[PDB]
Order: sequence, then C-alpha cells, then structure tokens
Amino acid sequence: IVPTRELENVFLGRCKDYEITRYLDILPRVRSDCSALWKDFFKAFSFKNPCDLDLGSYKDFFTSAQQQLPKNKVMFWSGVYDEAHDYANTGRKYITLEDTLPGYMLNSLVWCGQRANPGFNEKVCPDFKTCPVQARESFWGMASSSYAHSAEGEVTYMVDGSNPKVPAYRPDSFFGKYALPNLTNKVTRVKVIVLHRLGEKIIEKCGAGSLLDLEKLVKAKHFAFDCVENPRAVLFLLCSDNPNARECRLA
Amino acid sequence: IVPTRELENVFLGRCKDYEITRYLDILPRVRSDCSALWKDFFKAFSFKNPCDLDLGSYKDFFTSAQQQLPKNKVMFWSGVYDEAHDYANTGRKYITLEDTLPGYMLNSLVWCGQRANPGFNEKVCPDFKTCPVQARESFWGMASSSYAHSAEGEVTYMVDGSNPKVPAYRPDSFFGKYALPNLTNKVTRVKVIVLHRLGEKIIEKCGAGSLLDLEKLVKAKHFAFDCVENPRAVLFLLCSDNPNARECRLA
Repeated sequence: IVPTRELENVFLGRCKDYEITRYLDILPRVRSDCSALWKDFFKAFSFKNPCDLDLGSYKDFFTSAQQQLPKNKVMFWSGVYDEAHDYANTGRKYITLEDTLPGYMLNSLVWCGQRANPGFNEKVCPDFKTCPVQARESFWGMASSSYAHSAEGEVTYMVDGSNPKVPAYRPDSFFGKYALPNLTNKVTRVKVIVLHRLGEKIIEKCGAGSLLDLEKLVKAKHFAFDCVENPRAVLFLLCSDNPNARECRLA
Repeated sequence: IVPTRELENVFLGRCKDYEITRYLDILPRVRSDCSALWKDFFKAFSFKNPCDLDLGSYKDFFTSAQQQLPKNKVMFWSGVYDEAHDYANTGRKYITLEDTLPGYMLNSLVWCGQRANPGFNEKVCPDFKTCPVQARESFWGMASSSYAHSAEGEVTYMVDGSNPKVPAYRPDSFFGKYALPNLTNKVTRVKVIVLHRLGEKIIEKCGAGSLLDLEKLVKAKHFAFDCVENPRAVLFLLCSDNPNARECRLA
C-alpha cells in the first residue's frame, strides 16, 4: 500500500484542529501537547523492520492519548463503517473510536517503520498480509484494547448480519481479540445492533450462531446483554439512501 | 464575543488536513498553499475597525480560495443547516459552502481585527450587530457571492417552509442578496426543496407567497424552476431523528 503523505504534518494538523475546535462538548482534551503525542507514536514503530511490532509497541502512545469516554455512548463496530458512523452522527448520538483523539488523527492513514533513516517508509508499506498477525494488529489492536479499557456503562456493538462469509461475531475480530476481553467491571451491558442490509439475505440473527456465542462470553463476564436487528432509527438512515427499497414503503 | 484561540494554527491545521485527506475525489485542490491563503485572509480584516469592512474586503482571499464546483451539485440553504448538511452527506450527494476549502477552514470560527497591534484581537471581539450590514456580512456574504458565481447546471436551494416569522424566500437573506443575484447564465435551473419540519404547521408552499415571488424572479432571469416539499429521501432523514413522528409510519 501507499503511505500517507506528510504523515507528521497531517497528524499534527489534525491534532491541533481537534485540540481547539472538535468535540469540545463531548470529549475532554488530553494533557499532552501535540508534539509530545507525535513522539510516542513515532517511537512505537520507527527504526525497526515494518513487521517488527507486537501488542506492546504503541503502549506509550495510547497511554498518553487516552481520553475519559462519555458514559453509555461508546460504540464498537464490525463490517459496517458508514452506517455506524452515520448513525453515531459525529459523536452526537454515539462516540466511535474514530471520534477519539487517537482515532480521529490516524483514521484512513497509512504508515510503517524501516530500520534505515528516517526510520519510516515514505514510499511503500507491507501488504501486511505479510507481517504476522500480532504486528498487523499492533496499532488498532492496542487502540481497541485501550478504548475498551476506558469504556463505561452501556457499550454498543454494530455488526454486519448479512455477510455469508464473516460471522457477525468472530473471536479473532478486533472486538473479539482486543475489545470484549478488555472491558472492565465499569461496563454494564453490551448492546448489539445487527445490520440487515436493504435488499440482501439475512445471515445472522440475535440469539443464534455466533451471536449466541457472543452472548455466552458477555454473560460470563457478568455483563448484561441485548441485541436488535435494524432498529427504526437505523432503518430510516438506510432508506434515505435508497427510498424505493421494499423495507421502506410508507403507510 | 470570545474569538477562536490560535486562529493561525487552526486555520493552517485544517487547511493541511483538507489538502491531504479531505474531499479527495469530490472537490479539486486549491493551488495556493496554506501559508499564502492565511496571508490573504489576515490582510482582508487586520488593522481595520470591524465596522469598516464591506463586501469588498475579502474579495482577493475568495479569489485565491475559490474552487470550481461540480456540475449539478451545488446547494444553497436557508434556515436549515443540519438537515441540508446531513442530506448533502459530506460532499457525496451535494456540495455546500461548508465543504469548500474556505468554508471548511472558517466554519464556526470567530475573529476580528482592530487598529491596534497586532491588528486582531485574540481575547475579545465586539458583537457585530453594532456594525452596518455590509460589514457584518463582509466575509460570508462575499463567500456566498463567490460560491454562487461558480455554480453550474442545476442549483438546489433548501429552505425552511415551517417558519411563520421568516418567509422561505426573502429578498434580504444571503440567498436573496448574494446568491440568486449572482447566479450566472451557466445555471440552468433553480430546484427548491421545501423542508416541512416533522410535527410543525406548514407555512410556505410551492407556487404561492414568497415561493411564487421567487419563482417569478427566477423565471424573469430565464432559469427553469421547480419546487418540491419533503421529497422522500429528505423525509427519511427527518424520520431517522424522530422515528415515531406521524409522518413516518411504515406500511
């Protein structure tokens, strides 16, 4: 893949914009300034082969960038990027990882280390399908684990219930591996929202298959649990983009 | 009123974020680099009493920041900020002034010049109502005229048709003063979308009152004209935020 251009300028630019003008009424500011955060981010991967990472590498960065999260508004998502963020509505309804300082800054960005100066590769990054798994998932995996550690009250999980190739819940998904396992006793309930795409075959359903496995795990950690499919607020969003779909006929 | 802190850092940060990562396949990049745009903007208002600005103050800045806009996708809005922007969908369905470079950079910010050094106040600014209208509307008024002048094809105008104190169309609104008068012969049609807020009394309707005055003005200028009240896609969007409104009952 293609590395993001001017990585430090974008990082610092997003960091300053965020610091001064974004989510002011939803998330707190972090104590560290933008250049301090950059330094921690950079050392997690710099001057090392691009696959020479593990869950421990960005530990200092995430430690400095962690914000206290709004209670009952944390949302995790799997396979449904646009729908979950459209629904969260830039933090007005829910906060997504991409709404937090570390997520907002690195969202959609691409980068990787190299041993030779300047320590990062500005031309090409591994297809990562080449780095082992613990290296491929070092950044978003520690991001997910730190975010999950700070969640409070009700957490929401939006999943794709229409993918015949990917169960709604998987033990090796980001939520499976680093999210659920790191939720603390500060979490009270996991609320699953299963997306049944408009015009497609339903694959997964609450109370069965992978979603039942998830329910078992969730209750084994003493958390409450509930699950719904295409709730009204979500269906209307889907219909706005495809008003002639059958699931959208009005009375 | 309290001005935005570190205005230059914010302006420059947002400009860099936009440059490298935003609207990449929807709007063209601007030729001037972020540092030059900042110089033009700062010169428009610095070292002048805020009340002495007029429609010509930011003319050069908008000349530098103006982007060619995609055909048939320009939208104007009046009294309906959130709805028009949700529908517009970050440039994917329509373009709004706030998606353009100058709009994105200054959106929501507060600033003011002063005659004393350093030529702008970073602590406090005078409420603008005190100043003459040409001065209060100096920046966004020139912004609109420049945006409007760049419009091609069909332009869309989303208005509040549920306000008994503010006609959907007014000769003194930004659209009335800076938009419609600045639409060139490159515009072929003005398509009005009348927003009827869920649960509110309907006030304006296509073909009557101010929308009839507007229609007459539009036709007198040789543009086609059409008008719709709560088109389905818009209603669904309204329903997502109030799934139980009477207007949203599903078959």
